Amino acid sequence: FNKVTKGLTVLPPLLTDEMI
Amino acid sequence: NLVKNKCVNFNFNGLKGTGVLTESNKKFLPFQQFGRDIADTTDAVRDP
Repeated sequence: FNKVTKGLTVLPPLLTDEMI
Repeated sequence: NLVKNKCVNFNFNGLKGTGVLTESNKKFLPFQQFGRDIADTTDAVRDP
């Protein structure tokens, strides 16, 4: 998590980080 | 007059933006007008 980095739509994962 | 936490199509001296206005705990100088994040969306604005 530390190392990874209007009109835009992001849909939440059906499997969030917790369930994954 | 301006509004707080009430979404509007605000025009801060030629800057047209839509969304909710919430108080910011990061403070630049008022003359330093606005910034943009990694997504290049406007993050703050100062009113006269």
